Amino acid sequence: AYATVGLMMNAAQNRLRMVCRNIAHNGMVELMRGIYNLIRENGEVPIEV
Amino acid sequence: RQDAIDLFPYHNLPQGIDGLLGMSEELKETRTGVTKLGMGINPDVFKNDN
Repeated sequence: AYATVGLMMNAAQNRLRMVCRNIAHNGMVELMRGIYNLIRENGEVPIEV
Repeated sequence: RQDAIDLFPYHNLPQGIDGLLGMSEELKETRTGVTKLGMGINPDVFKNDN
């Protein structure tokens, strides 16, 4: 995304970019999937059409 | 006297510790593709290094 100059090829930045990608796929997506089911299974919901 | 107290003669460190600690660093960084400062790959370059 910054191939202009900020080419990101630092093993330090990538051994960090790994940890956030873990938090995304082990954590955040399973919270969303968690909700979407929980909501999809109870109550009555409106939408401002 | 006046020569009655003097710092005990501790050894120096060795020149070799220094240099070999040196070599090992690079030997990791050539028998494996890891380098503490270098840029990583992407799918694109995995598919086209150009």
